[PDB]
Amino acid sequence: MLTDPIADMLTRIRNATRVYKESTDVPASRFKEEILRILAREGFIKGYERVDVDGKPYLRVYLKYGPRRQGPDPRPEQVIHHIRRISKPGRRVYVGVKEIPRVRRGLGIAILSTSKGVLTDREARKLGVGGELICEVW
Amino acid sequence: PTINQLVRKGREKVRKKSKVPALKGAPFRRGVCTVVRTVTPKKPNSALRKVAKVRLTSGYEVTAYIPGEGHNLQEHSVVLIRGGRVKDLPGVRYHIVRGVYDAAGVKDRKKSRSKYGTKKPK
Amino acid sequence: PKKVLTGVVVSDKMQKTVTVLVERQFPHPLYGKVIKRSKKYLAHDPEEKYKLGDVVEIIESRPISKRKRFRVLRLVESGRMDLVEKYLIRRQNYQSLSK
Amino acid sequence: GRYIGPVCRLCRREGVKLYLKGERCYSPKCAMERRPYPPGQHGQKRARRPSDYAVRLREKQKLRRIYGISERQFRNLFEEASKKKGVTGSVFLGLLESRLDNVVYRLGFAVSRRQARQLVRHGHITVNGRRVDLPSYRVRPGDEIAVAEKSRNLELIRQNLEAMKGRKVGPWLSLDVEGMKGKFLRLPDREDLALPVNEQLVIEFYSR
Amino acid sequence: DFEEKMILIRRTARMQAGGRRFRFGALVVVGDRQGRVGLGFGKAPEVPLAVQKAGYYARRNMVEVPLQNGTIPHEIEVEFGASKIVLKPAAPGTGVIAGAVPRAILELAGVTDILTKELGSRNPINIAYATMEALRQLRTKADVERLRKGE
RNA sequence: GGAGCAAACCGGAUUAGAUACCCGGGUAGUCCACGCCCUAAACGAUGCGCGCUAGGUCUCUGGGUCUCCUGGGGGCCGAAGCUA
RNA sequence: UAAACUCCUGAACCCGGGACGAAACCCCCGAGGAGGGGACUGACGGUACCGGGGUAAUAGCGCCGGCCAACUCCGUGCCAGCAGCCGCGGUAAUACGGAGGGCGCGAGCGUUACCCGGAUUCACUGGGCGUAAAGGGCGUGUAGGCGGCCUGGGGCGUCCCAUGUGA
Ligand SMILES: [Zn+2]
Repeated sequence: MLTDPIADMLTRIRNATRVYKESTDVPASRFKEEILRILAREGFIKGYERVDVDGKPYLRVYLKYGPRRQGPDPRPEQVIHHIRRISKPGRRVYVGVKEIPRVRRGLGIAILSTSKGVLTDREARKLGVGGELICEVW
Repeated sequence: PTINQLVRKGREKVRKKSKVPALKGAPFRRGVCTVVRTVTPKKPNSALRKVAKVRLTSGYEVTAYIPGEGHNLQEHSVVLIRGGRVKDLPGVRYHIVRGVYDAAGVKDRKKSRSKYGTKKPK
Repeated sequence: PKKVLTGVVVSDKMQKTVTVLVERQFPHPLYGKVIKRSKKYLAHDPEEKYKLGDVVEIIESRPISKRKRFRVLRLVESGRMDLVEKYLIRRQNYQSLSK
Repeated sequence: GRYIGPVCRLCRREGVKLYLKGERCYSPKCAMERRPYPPGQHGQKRARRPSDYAVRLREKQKLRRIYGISERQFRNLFEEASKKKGVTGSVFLGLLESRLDNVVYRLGFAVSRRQARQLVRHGHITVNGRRVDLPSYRVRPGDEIAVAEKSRNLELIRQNLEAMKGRKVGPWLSLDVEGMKGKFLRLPDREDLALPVNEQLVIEFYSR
Repeated sequence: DFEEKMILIRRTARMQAGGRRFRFGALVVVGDRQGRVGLGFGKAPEVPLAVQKAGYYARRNMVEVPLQNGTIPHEIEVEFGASKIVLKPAAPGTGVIAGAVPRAILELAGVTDILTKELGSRNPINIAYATMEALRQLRTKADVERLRKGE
């Protein structure tokens, strides 16, 4: 039945990266867009686009990686180090502005859900509005 | 377990129990002896010890190690239990207190006198 | 202000009284989860108008009896036998617990 | 109270010149000068690789002796620092340097800091015109530290102030030997101090 | 020409009819105290000749650390399978608070102010290695906005 | 209901002893109906449902003009990763 | 440098001075009001404090094998005894007991008791369950828990500002 559409995506992504795939699809969502639209605005991916699969709405996620490395295992450093889900479907989590978390000391983003809209972290204290913490990314 | 299991069943609390039934959780309990007797110690070691059973205020009765060289505890001599286990001796989780009551201090000792109720010489 | 809760009647088997059940979801004070809890109140229905299945708004009122400290304010929507079951279904379960 | 018992036998233990000795430690013997090794029946014997606790401990004890202060007081003035915002390393020493007995030594009023103590604890020393014989008094910025009128002509001070003539002392202290008056310009930074101590170990040892 | 401090020199014993011959474990650290660090682990029947090998393996395996005004560039947790390590940035005058083991690592890193702890297992040899994979994964801001650029 | 097998049970040998191993015999049982029993190394010692993450090869099975792809099921080998 | 020895300082004590805390009720003018005025009252206490004079003037306690820092001699010989854990003692003990010395701390130092900590060892932050303790013997299913893509209203949760309370 697919329990949490939102964590599946971050996993589609996560997994898609460890094998260094140029692209990976994830079923459409006017919300899921509000997530990717951010991960790209913050350069974790080259962006995306809505594609057509067997007559079904999907979202291709074009991945990004560092350069090939020097020495043992030319594995390129991951552009998406971390992408864990914080607010889960079994355990919802909502934060007030006066306590929004800071992902890995400033270098990390905490994409969350608020009334004003779907926003990052600094962009959440910009508009000084809290909401449901979707997930942390670095 | 799922957080929902936690809402329901919830995390279980330890609840520790005392290795010293001294009553009132009291740091010391007066008691008179009933019999002072030497007892040999446990597995890895051997040496006829000096111990005694002490009937307590609370109608109790316990065995407590008498530490130090030589003692003057007979039968009806009262003493102060200090509570403390001796590994050498199975089933003795109490110490007689020296320099207190009918249990005098130590004869001639100079090092660590406080740990044995021994007055500083002149 | 006089406290008010939305709820659902689940017994008009009493003379001019009713058994109003109201759920109250709230964030657990340790595990975040929004856990619903429920309480039963008894409302003073002088006109014997409020029947079973009724969803009502009750108001903190001057005591009417031992456990009647609330009067029903106004109806919400009649036919609601669906929810009423949920409660009476849990009832039958207690039987299959003892021994 | 103070360490009373021999104090130039720590001079050795540390291996760091502790001028808790007046004219002595300068002269051809802070004792240490003659015997640069640890006290005891051993001491002069192949040293043993100190443990982390050790090095930290030892660096931590080295400090307390120099200021000849109670460990109660010492620690309780450390916490005081930890609380206030700022770097705890330097700030710690600042409080220390605001000791009335210290300001005395550091200004030069008394030859040793062991003497800077008694001379205060004998009412010899006043602040802002008013007598203060409590060795702990926390010197605030601006306070004029000086001697009384009952000491203006006393053998000792007149042989220290004699030996205080112009010779600069303390980048945060104005000293007027002519009238025997001294002032505490400001709290001291770090660079103004240079005790043979690592303030970055002490902070560590106090985590156990 | 750098700096040296060994964390431990154990006495591993093996079996062979009649008796039991031994080698040794030598874990060491090297670091100029300004951004370069090197842990090493060598072995040899000789106790000195051990740390002397460990020292060479040291200068070999190296790692620049993105020191930030004397501290870490950002906190990190790193699981070396068996043992867990936690590193945090700290304001000035905080000190090196850590197990004695990861301490050496950081005190040789040039680190001066840090917050850390060791979760789960606490085997020296592994903790060490973790701490090493820890630093080899620190990311200063530039190193970040460079990747997330790729222009 | 009872041919075969077979705890227990007796006998032969073995053994210092042999209530055991081995052998000859042997009853409940093993089988049927009906009821009760509800245990287990009830073991993949791996709860279930769903999405994701290279392939190679053997087999069972269903569809497709088929030295090949496409579903399902049983094995082995191994990408990444996981693991004490 | 510890000691004696030299010099200076002068806790203790002595004499002298000596409070803050205490201005209102009271009273006159005014009017018994406002306001102005005038008068008494201190247990602590002859205390704090100040001035003078002024004598070198108690040190104690725990430990010293590892954790955990501080080692040697001597006695004892699985005895006497130490012990919080691992353990030490059966002629060579830095672990028993004196001493030398030393580490810590100081009018305290130890000990016992109990509390949190370490214990990330009940785990929300933060653990797990193929063999280490741990998958229910296996199914069906009640309550519960969780739930796909889209447009809209409501706005409970959620978020936010103001405000009352949070003595
Ligand atoms: Zn000296």
